[PDB]
Formats: sequence, structure tokens, C-alpha cells
Amino acid sequence: QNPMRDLKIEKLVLNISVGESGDRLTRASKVLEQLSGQTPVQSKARYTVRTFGIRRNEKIAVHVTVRGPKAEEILERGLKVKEYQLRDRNFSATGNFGFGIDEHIDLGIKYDPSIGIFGMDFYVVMNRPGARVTRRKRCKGTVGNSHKTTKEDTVSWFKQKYDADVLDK
Amino acid sequence: AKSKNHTAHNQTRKAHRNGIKKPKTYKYPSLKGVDPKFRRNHKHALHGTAKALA
Amino acid sequence: ARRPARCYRYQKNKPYPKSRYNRAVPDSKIRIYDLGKKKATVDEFPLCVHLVSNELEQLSSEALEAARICANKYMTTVSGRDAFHLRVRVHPFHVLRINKMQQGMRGAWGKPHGLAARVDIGQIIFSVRTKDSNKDVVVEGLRRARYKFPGQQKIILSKKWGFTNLDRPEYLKKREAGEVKDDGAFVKFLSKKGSLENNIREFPEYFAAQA
Amino acid sequence: LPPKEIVKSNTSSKKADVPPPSADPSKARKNRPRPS
Amino acid sequence: AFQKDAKSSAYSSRFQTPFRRRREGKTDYYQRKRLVTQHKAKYNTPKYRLVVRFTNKDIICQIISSTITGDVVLAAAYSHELPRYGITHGLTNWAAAYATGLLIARRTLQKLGLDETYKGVEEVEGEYELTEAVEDGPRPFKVFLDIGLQRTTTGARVFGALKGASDGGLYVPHSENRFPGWDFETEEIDPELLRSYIFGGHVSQYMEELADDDEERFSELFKGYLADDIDADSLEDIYTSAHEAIRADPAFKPTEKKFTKEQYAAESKKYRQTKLSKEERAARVAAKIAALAGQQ
Amino acid sequence: GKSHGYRSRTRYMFQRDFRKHGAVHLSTYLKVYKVGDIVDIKANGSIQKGMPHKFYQGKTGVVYNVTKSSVGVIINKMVGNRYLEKRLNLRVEHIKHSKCRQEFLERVKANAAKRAEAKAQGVAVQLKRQPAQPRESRIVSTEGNVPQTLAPVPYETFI
RNA sequence: GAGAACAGAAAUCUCCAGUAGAACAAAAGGGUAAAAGCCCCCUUGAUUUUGAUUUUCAGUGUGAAUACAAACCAUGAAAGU
RNA sequence: AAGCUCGUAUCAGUUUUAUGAGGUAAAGCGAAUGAUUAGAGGUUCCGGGGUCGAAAUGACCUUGACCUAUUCUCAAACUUUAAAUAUGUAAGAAGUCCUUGUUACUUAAUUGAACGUGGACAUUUGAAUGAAGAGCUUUUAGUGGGCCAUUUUUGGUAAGC
RNA sequence: GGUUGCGGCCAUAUCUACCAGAAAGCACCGUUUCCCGUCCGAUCAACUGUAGUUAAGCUGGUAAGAGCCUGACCGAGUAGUGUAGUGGGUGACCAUACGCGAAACUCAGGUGCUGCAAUCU
Ligand SMILES: [Mg+2]
Ligand SMILES: [Mg+2]
Ligand SMILES: [Mg+2]
Ligand SMILES: [Mg+2]
Ligand SMILES: [Mg+2]
Ligand SMILES: [Mg+2]
Ligand SMILES: [Mg+2]
Ligand SMILES: [Mg+2]
Ligand SMILES: [Mg+2]
Ligand SMILES: [Mg+2]
Ligand SMILES: [Mg+2]
Ligand SMILES: [Mg+2]
Ligand SMILES: [Mg+2]
Ligand SMILES: [Mg+2]
Ligand SMILES: [Mg+2]
Ligand SMILES: [Mg+2]
Ligand SMILES: [Mg+2]
Ligand SMILES: [Mg+2]
Ligand SMILES: [Mg+2]
Ligand SMILES: [Mg+2]
Ligand SMILES: [Mg+2]
Ligand SMILES: [Mg+2]
Ligand SMILES: [Mg+2]
Ligand SMILES: [Mg+2]
Ligand SMILES: [Mg+2]
Ligand SMILES: [Mg+2]
Ligand SMILES: [Mg+2]
Ligand SMILES: [Mg+2]
Ligand SMILES: [Mg+2]
Ligand SMILES: [Mg+2]
Ligand SMILES: [Mg+2]
Ligand SMILES: [Mg+2]
Ligand SMILES: [Mg+2]
Ligand SMILES: [Mg+2]
Ligand SMILES: [Mg+2]
Ligand SMILES: [Mg+2]
Ligand SMILES: [Mg+2]
Ligand SMILES: [Mg+2]
Ligand SMILES: [Mg+2]
Ligand SMILES: [Mg+2]
Ligand SMILES: [Mg+2]
Ligand SMILES: [Mg+2]
Ligand SMILES: [Mg+2]
Ligand SMILES: [Mg+2]
Ligand SMILES: [Mg+2]
Ligand SMILES: [Mg+2]
Ligand SMILES: [Mg+2]
Ligand SMILES: [Mg+2]
Ligand SMILES: [Mg+2]
Ligand SMILES: [Mg+2]
Ligand SMILES: [Mg+2]
Ligand SMILES: [Mg+2]
Ligand SMILES: [Mg+2]
Ligand SMILES: [Mg+2]
Repeated sequence: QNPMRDLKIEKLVLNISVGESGDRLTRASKVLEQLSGQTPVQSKARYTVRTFGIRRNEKIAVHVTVRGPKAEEILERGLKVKEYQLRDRNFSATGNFGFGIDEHIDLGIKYDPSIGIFGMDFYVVMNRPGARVTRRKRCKGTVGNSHKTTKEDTVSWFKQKYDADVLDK
Repeated sequence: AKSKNHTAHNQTRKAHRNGIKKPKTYKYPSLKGVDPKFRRNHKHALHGTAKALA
Repeated sequence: ARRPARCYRYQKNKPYPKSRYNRAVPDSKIRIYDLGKKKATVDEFPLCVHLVSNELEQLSSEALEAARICANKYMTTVSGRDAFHLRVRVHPFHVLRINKMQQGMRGAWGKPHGLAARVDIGQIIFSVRTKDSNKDVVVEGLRRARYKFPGQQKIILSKKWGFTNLDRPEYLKKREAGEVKDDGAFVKFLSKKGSLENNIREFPEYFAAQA
Repeated sequence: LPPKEIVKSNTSSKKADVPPPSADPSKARKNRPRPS
Repeated sequence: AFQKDAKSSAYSSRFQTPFRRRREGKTDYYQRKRLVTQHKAKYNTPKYRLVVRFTNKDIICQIISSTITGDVVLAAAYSHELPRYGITHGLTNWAAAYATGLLIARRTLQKLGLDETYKGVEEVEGEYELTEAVEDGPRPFKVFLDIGLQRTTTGARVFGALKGASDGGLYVPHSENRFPGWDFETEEIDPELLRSYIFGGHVSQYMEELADDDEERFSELFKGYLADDIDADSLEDIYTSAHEAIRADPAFKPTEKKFTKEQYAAESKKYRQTKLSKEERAARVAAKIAALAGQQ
Repeated sequence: GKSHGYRSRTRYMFQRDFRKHGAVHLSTYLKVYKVGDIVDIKANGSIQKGMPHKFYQGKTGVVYNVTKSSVGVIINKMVGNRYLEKRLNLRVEHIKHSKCRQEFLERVKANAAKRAEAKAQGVAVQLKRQPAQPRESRIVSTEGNVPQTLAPVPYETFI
């Protein structure tokens, strides 16, 4: 019974896991910067493996949080790249979803070999109204089970919009 | 050479020879270690109560 | 090499287990504690005969294993591999120390030497379940294991059904009603407490208010 | 012009420079897909 | 409630619950301790906080002292009260904060007796000032600002109540660097700006900024302000209007009897459901044993 | 060798009274103390400043000084064969008003009451405590109380 | 735990569960969740003056520590610390 | 040893009552942590095996570890609980209560705090038992190798250790 | 009685799953000119109270629910323990006398109470 169980997108976060520092990242962040409009966030390495040739705190990734209408733009702008179809995996049982795309030039943006080509992780986190309880300061509460985003209810929301299809099993 | 190390053997008997005896409570006990700001005022408070009764 | 058992008969020290501190301890000389048809069901073996200590002593893991094999052997050899369920009910967690002899008794803290189980008076050592047709045989098994042990211990027939904590009539009342439900070695029981719906998928045979 | 330098910071108490417990070669797979 | 997540009897047995008012995310006890507690050499003289909270668009300002059996309210003043005083809309604006500030900033002092004494600042030019003590006379009422779980950002309205509480006459120790118009770099304050916020100059100027660039969001936002024919100008005078109005009478008159209390006790208990008897539960589950297991 | 630090052996003494950890509830800072109050000493392991030494745990004494965070408590410590006067500067969180006198104060008001009502009518005062006296004669009836004759029980095994 | 190009057990991103199972130089034991832990901002109270107190004790000393007094400061809207 | 000030005054290796503190004994482990026997049921795109397999994020067997509800057994340096014996304080005249001075402290405040004046209630004046009384000061000897028994208890196979 | 702001005790208050909530209040909720903060007006700041919903919050009820709290001659006068004997026993250990006396278990009952202020069919 929903007058108010009306699923929004809360953030979309792009993320390019450039497994090194320096030029390749400061350009892959430029990529999100002329995809987001926002200044993106460098992510430091957590620990050191040296199979991946990295060091703890090395600035080896960039990501960016985009919200509201601007998120629908980039979401659909990349949902095209995947033909409006992703899989029955790929949905968290907690309701959210995301996808990956190599060759980031299929999002409108031009090629400019002063950067090269990058892949992106797309993650779409969704929620109904009144997600404030979980993230506001005063009286931080947790939402009723009646109201939390589930998987079955969010693939149906994904089918209903976009004329997507769900996938095998 | 190894001698005995320690004991409290017989030390209660000695303590009780001249007993263990109570701490001799005093009306008007000492003011040792009482807030000086309070003492400074309490001094003038009582020179006041004293000079009063003349 | 192994010191004679009289040097550790009595519970002279406080429990010295394997620990973050003790930690150098040899392996127990008894490592298997269930024997025979341990997979059997509770109905399979109503009768239960205990070997119970009458002393406050320590039983060496060396003597524990040595006595389980002596008993379990005699049992199978005259009853069959799956004719009985033998459970030894004392695990030897107490580490015995030893002082390895140009010095004296300066700094004389022992190194671990062996293990032992600390048994009270009335403490059960061997518990074994079979069906009453056996009892003569299995009793005679415990009697022979007894000879492996320091200190008087006595056999006794349980008033209980096998390894259950209920006497036989109280058990039959419980099962010929339908409150018992088999489990691998053991059984579960019908609680009057907890969720009623989740109480009825398990033990459905009951609630006919009849057999 | 390279974009402004904003760096995420982590809430993890762990400060040692060591792989976490699950990061162990035990949990790989013998003949995982390995595109040929 | 994913199967991989349900909590053990062991988890719940050994679990320590926080204080109720912390479970309700309502009290900063770490803050409450250091607000409430008093210097032990003063021995009842209570630590009066000026609690300032914010409903979704209504402003609460009580002055509370604490007691082992429960905090006791000396005076209260609500930002829904300003209708009484000349104010009708948006009673959450910074200038309603200042208003209710002023309101309890005078309400108590008459309830106390320092009303003719300690009138506060009246000619409100928006200066930074504290209500200084009088030569050879009682020291001003001293209370401290319990802002609860508000996050003290520069120029927020919790400090608007502060400015009015301070300006009414209460002695509330406070600095200036989180009063709107504090300059980030030069450690100084613009009073021309703060007097604005005390009165409205940021919402008045919002009105004169929407009346000729967007009449389609001025349409509904500020709906009321058109519906009573008063434009921006003109706003400084609905607030100085009230400043006079409360300094003249603070008196708290309360609401009219209006279906007296026992009637409410009746017409809400219709909706308060009371627990079931043990025999009911015993039969309620004795229904179920027949209705489910007894072969339908 | 041996170790005798200021908090040696306090492991469980300063332990935290389980499922009651956390910030101390606020009543203990709302309690007030005047010179001469008889207070108990129990340390609060959460509050390391101003805490009593272990010896004064479980001990009771009298307030001789009051300051902003702390009371000063006077304690009679027995060293050798004689008592010495020890003066502890303790934090309010380790201090508890004592019910050790509460009978005596409850009983002095009750005494003067019975004394008021004793000089009020013929003077029958009778207000000193006496210990439990032995029972008085009584008559045990057997109406519906005829006795169960009990015998000792034989030896069973039960295991 | 469930999820996202390369990406693999381990790189980075998101949500959910999470009474502390972490972290707080070190030994261990206490203690700590809008913190005592993590990130950030401002700092030098690790300062000045001479006393009292607790532990060890002879109720000496030293080490260490506690609660006030008198200064001059730090921080915070603030009470405070 | 010398005494000295006092004397029904206070006094006590005791009980009683009122109120505290404690983590040992026991107990506990289908409570935390750490051990430990046994099955039963689960669970993987996610350990290795292994029939059908071109493969599969594939079905299926297998042994594994994890989860669930059970099961045998344990702890000086584990524990929710938790004794006995020991242990702090209180049981009046230095009491209780009221009236309203002093101050430079403290309060919004003659508010409080502390110390005071005047006043009201006598030995059932506030439990038991005892008391060849109680308290106080000075100076000095010898000693500063100890050993034994019940109980508790460490090391040691043990010892008249 | 409901509700809010501030509370005291800090699970009889927490956990799991359902269900109901009038009025008012809280809430979710709209906006980005201004102070303020962010990678993101999500949080934080401000503005509106207008445009919107009881969906969630929050309140209450249900459950042979988990946990928790209480009670009982439930277990148990058991375990342990102070005191005694030129008591038993080779010993290990054990019984008796005068006292004190648990924990588990088991059954039964219970599921927040309450202070100040304001407000409500
Ligand atoms: Mg709705
Ligand atoms: Mg690389
Ligand atoms: Mg020598
Ligand atoms: Mg010798
Ligand atoms: Mg010597
Ligand atoms: Mg012994
Ligand atoms: Mg020994
Ligand atoms: Mg040797
Ligand atoms: Mg030699
Ligand atoms: Mg050595
Ligand atoms: Mg060594
Ligand atoms: Mg035992
Ligand atoms: Mg034998
Ligand atoms: Mg059992
Ligand atoms: Mg960190
Ligand atoms: Mg359970
Ligand atoms: Mg704070
Ligand atoms: Mg030591
Ligand atoms: Mg906590
Ligand atoms: Mg410190
Ligand atoms: Mg540590
Ligand atoms: Mg220094
Ligand atoms: Mg020493
Ligand atoms: Mg000396
Ligand atoms: Mg010297
Ligand atoms: Mg010293
Ligand atoms: Mg010194
Ligand atoms: Mg030292
Ligand atoms: Mg101990
Ligand atoms: Mg223990
Ligand atoms: Mg024990
Ligand atoms: Mg127990
Ligand atoms: Mg366990
Ligand atoms: Mg385990
Ligand atoms: Mg083919
Ligand atoms: Mg008891
Ligand atoms: Mg005593
Ligand atoms: Mg006499
Ligand atoms: Mg005499
Ligand atoms: Mg001499
Ligand atoms: Mg010597
Ligand atoms: Mg000599
Ligand atoms: Mg003797
Ligand atoms: Mg010897
Ligand atoms: Mg409504
Ligand atoms: Mg806000
Ligand atoms: Mg609803
Ligand atoms: Mg609420
Ligand atoms: Mg509720
Ligand atoms: Mg229950
Ligand atoms: Mg005994
Ligand atoms: Mg004798
Ligand atoms: Mg004997
Ligand atoms: Mg016995």
C-alpha cells in the first residue's frame, strides 16, 4: 500500500580503480571530473600487496558521488552502453545495483588521447522517501521492514522503467 | 646460607599486648588540608562573629 | 621413561591444563572417546551400565586408553562391533609435570610429562549403553577395564534409558506419547515453551493428544 | 588543469601494514575460468 | 531479517542497553554531564541551562534546572507564541529565534524580579554585548546554552535565540564568532549584517529578490506574505513591533480550557489498546493447537 | 621479581559491575556533600582521575573538605597496633552517601516521638533496643493438622 | 553478507548486519562507543609560585600519583576541560 | 622502670542490630572467552577431490571446513551467578530541633556554606556481655638464626625436604 | 489518558516478525537568495509551513517468540563452609556433633515506571 513507498535514486557513485598513482589517476579523475561536474575523490590504498604493485596510502583510485536528476542522466547515459539489460546477480538483496563498462567513451564524451580510455564501475544506490532516519543526526532510526528496498521490488522497478529485461535465473 | 624469608607469625600477639586502640576522636578536629578560599573567608567570617559580640 | 603411576595418584596440585602459559604439553594417550555403534539410536540401547569412581584420584591418559581398548576389545570380541555404545566420560585435561634430574634442586619447576583426568568420588568413568540381553557381557567388559585402574571403582546399573537423563518408564511415557524425536546419536524433546507454530512442524506426531 | 585534490579518509581503526585475514591464497580456485 | 543475520540468545543475554534518551538519539549525555553538574562547593545552587530545540518549524526555549528526580522547568517560551506579539509566519526564521530568545529573556526576569533592573539592550543595533552586572546590586541571572545535538555552525539560528536571550537581559556567556556576519579570516564581526538577521534583512531581501525574477516560486513560497498584503520592506517593523510587544508584556498567558483534560483522557483512550489476560493468551494459543495440529 | 604498583591486584576490585559499563549515570553528580557526611568508598574503574587506592575500597569515612570535583574523606587506617588518620582527596564518582547511620537517625526521631506520647499520658517510655528474646509458650492444635510420621529413607543409586 | 569494467583469495566503490568480537607506543590487567577509538580544526597547561594529600613507609626519603590555593594561558557558542 | 592527669569516666582480639565492601570455595559451559567427545541437519557462482561432462555461475556424488539445534568433558593466570569464615562504618548531650548574627567565600538573590547567640526535650540518655578502672608522657634492656601441631597452601615422585 | 521539549531509574525499556494508530504534536517532506558545509544541500547550514504523506519515524497491541526482570519449603537444607573429638579408614578419603548456607535446575508470574513544563478530540 504505497502513497509514499516511491523509490528514488539516492546517490550514483562512479569509480575507476586505477591500480597505480600519478598521471594515470590524475587523468582518470579528470574523466569523472568532466563526467560529474563535481571534483572527484582520490582513494588511498588500504594496505600493501605488491602483486598489484601498490603501497598502503598510495592514491590508487578515484570515485565520485552524484545525486538526483544528474544521476539519472549518467545512469541512463551508461545504461545505453549495456543495452538496458543487466543480470539477476548484480542486485544486492538490500536493493541496490550497479554495473561495469570498459571503454568509457560510450558516454557521449570524446576520446582525446591525452587521457586514453578507462573503465568504470557504476553503482546505483536507491531508497524510498524518509531515508533521513538512517543518516540524520538526531533520533537516528532504522526503517521498517515494510519500507526497506528489497531485491525483488527493485528489479521490478528496474524493468518497469527503461524497458529493460531482467536476465537468466 | 638460606635463612627464613618472612612471616607475620606472632605479630598479632605483639600488636595486642598494648592492644590495638581506638583513634581518639576530637570535637573541633583539625582543618589540615581544607580549601584555602574557604578558610580565608571563614577566618574573616569568625572575626566578624567575634567582633559582633563585643 | 614414563614415571610410575603412584607419583601422580592424588590431586596434590591445582589443575594445570594446556594453556597459553603451559603450552608445551604432550598429546593425550587416549584420543578416541566414543566406541562401538555410536551412530545408533536411543531406542536401540535402553540399558546403561556405568563404571564410576569411588575415589578422589587422578587417572592417567595412559591408563584411560589402555583400559578403553581392554574393555572395548572384550565387548566386540563377545558381542560384536555394533552391539554396544561405549563412552568414556573423563577427558584428561590435567598436565602432570616432572623435574628432569652439576646442579641441585635450585629452580625446580617441572616440564610437562603426561596427562591425567581428575575424577571425584561417584564420578562416572565409563558409560556404556546396550540392550538388556547384553548386560552380563558388557558388565564383564567394565570389570576387566577396572583392573587397569588405580583406586576402587564400582559398576552400577543405571535407572535411566541408555545415555538419557530420564528413567525408563518416564522415557516411555515421553515417547509412547510422542515428545521425543530422534537425532544422530541422541534425541530432542517437545518444549512447552517457545514459538507454537515453530513448535508444531517438529514433533507433529504429538498433538493428537494420543500415541 | 588537474582537478582539486580531495582525498577520502578511512574510518578503519586498523593501522598496521598487513593483509587482512581473508586475503590468503587458500581461497583461490584450482582452474578458475582463466579466459583462453 | 536475513537468515545469516539473526541474533543469538547469547548475543541478547550479554547485551548492554544504552540510556533510553540515548536509544532515542535525544540526549548527549557526555554534553549533559558537563552542562548540568555543579561545583560541589555551592551545594544546591542549580545550573540553569537555556535549552533551545527546533521542532520541524517551531522553536522551543525553556530554562531548566536539573534534579536527581528530574529536570524542572523554571520558565518556558515557545515560538508558536509570537501570534500573541505581532508575528504570524515562518516561526523558525533566525528572527523568530531572536524573538523567543528575547521572550524568555524577559519572561524569567519578571518571574524573578530583575525586570526594571536588567532590561537588556533595547536599541538593537546588533552589537556584540553581554548583560553586565550592576554596580552595588544583584548580579544578572546566569544561564548557559543547552543546544542539544545541533551542530554549532557559524551563523545558525540556535545562536539567534542566544542573541535575543542575551539582548533581553539574561547573562548567557557567549562569543560572537558563530553569529551570522562573523568574518572567516578577519576575526571580526559585521553588526550591520547581524542587525539584519535579527530583523529579517535576509528574508526581506529574499522577497525583493523573488518579486521580480521568479513570481512562480514566490507564488507558493511566501504565499502567506501576499495573502496579508505586506511585502519585504516593511519587515524590520513587524519585528521591532514585537520587540516592544514582549518587553511590555512577557506574561505567558496559556491556552483556553477547551475540552478539559479528563475529556482528553476519554477520547484518546479509545485508541490506547491494553494488554491481554494470561488466560486469554492461554486460550488464544489453545485455539491454535486445535485449529492447526488437530488434522484441520 | 615482585611487583607492587599502585593498582596491583585491583583486577576485579576495579572491574565494572557487569552489564553496567559506560558513562556513569548523572545522579552521582547530582548528589551533594557537606563536611561531616559519612560516605562509602567504592572506586569507579571508568574514572581514573581522583580514584581511591585499593586499600580504601569498601571503607567508610567522613567528609572533611568539599571542592569542585571532589570531596575530602577522613579514614582511620590501622598500621601496626594503632590507627592513623588518612585523608583522601576523592572524586565524587567514587563516593556514596552512607546508610550506615540511617537506623540511628530513623530511630532517634521515632524515639522522641514515643517519648512525646509518653510524657503525654502516664509516663511509660520504653525506648531502648533489646535483642531478640526467646519464644513464649504457645498451643499447637491438630485440627486438620494431625502429623505425618516420617521415617528415614533407604539407599538408592539414581544414576 | 550481498553487490560493481579489467579485478584474481588480496586493489577501489555501495548497501546491509555488527556490545566492541577493534583500536588506544609497549607487558598485562583494568577502562572507553555522538568515546578514551578514526578524520579534521585551533593549540603548548609537558608552563609559573610555594604548601597539603595517596601508595611504598619508620607513617624517613625517592619515584609516581590525587585534590585545592595563587598566576599567566589553550580550546570551545558554551557549561566546561 | 619511673610515674603523671583523672576517675564512673572513658574502655574491649566478644556478641547483637543497621548499613557497606569483596570474587575465594562451590557452581557454570545447549552463558562470554579458551579447551574438548560424538553424531544429526544445513550452506556455497565461493577448498580440494570425483561419474555424466565440449563446457556451464552445471546437475550430481565425496571429503572438507563454516551455520543451526543437540551431545561427552574441562580452567591458577576463564566466568554470568556466588557463599562460609574473615572485613569498613554507625548504635546520642561532641544528641536532636527551632528561632536568625558574622563573612572578603558562594548565590540571580541574607541564596547557600561554615562558625556562632537565644530557646525547646535528662539517665530506657537510647543494643548485649564485661571492666582489679581510663587516659597520657619520658627513658632504657634484651631480641632482630627460630622451630613445631591442626587447618589453608606453593615447589618437589618424595623427604624427619 | 495521547503528544512534545527536558529528564531520573537505565532492557519489565533491548531483539525478531506481524498488526493498528483519531486529534494535536513530532516526523517525513519543499526550496537554494542569504549565513554555513560538502566529492555529493545525502549529512550539516539556512528559507518556506507554502506544495505533499502516515509509507516510514515515533506510540500501542500480537507471539505456548528470543532476551530481560521478579517469585517459590522447584532443586536444596544439596554443594561449599566456621567450630569439635585420642571419630572411621593403610591411604585416598569419609561419616557424626554445634552453626552458616549457595549456583545451576525447575515451575510460576511480569514486559517499563516516573519528574518538570507546554499542548490535544
Ligand atoms: Mg501514505
Ligand atoms: Mg597496475
Ligand atoms: Mg646468608
Ligand atoms: Mg633452612
Ligand atoms: Mg632472618
Ligand atoms: Mg588437599
Ligand atoms: Mg603441590
Ligand atoms: Mg634433579
Ligand atoms: Mg652443587
Ligand atoms: Mg630459575
Ligand atoms: Mg623459567
Ligand atoms: Mg570440578
Ligand atoms: Mg581398579
Ligand atoms: Mg543435561
Ligand atoms: Mg583511520
Ligand atoms: Mg538457546
Ligand atoms: Mg558536544
Ligand atoms: Mg608477581
Ligand atoms: Mg555501551
Ligand atoms: Mg592523567
Ligand atoms: Mg592494554
Ligand atoms: Mg615535562
Ligand atoms: Mg616490599
Ligand atoms: Mg617516622
Ligand atoms: Mg634518607
Ligand atoms: Mg612524600
Ligand atoms: Mg616528593
Ligand atoms: Mg615505581
Ligand atoms: Mg584473586
Ligand atoms: Mg575463579
Ligand atoms: Mg573451582
Ligand atoms: Mg554457576
Ligand atoms: Mg563455554
Ligand atoms: Mg569455541
Ligand atoms: Mg555431442
Ligand atoms: Mg545470600
Ligand atoms: Mg567486627
Ligand atoms: Mg558490669
Ligand atoms: Mg574499678
Ligand atoms: Mg625499647
Ligand atoms: Mg636482618
Ligand atoms: Mg644473630
Ligand atoms: Mg597444638
Ligand atoms: Mg622441612
Ligand atoms: Mg494528523
Ligand atoms: Mg538543517
Ligand atoms: Mg501504518
Ligand atoms: Mg520522534
Ligand atoms: Mg515500542
Ligand atoms: Mg519469553
Ligand atoms: Mg567443614
Ligand atoms: Mg584438642
Ligand atoms: Mg582423622
Ligand atoms: Mg559427601
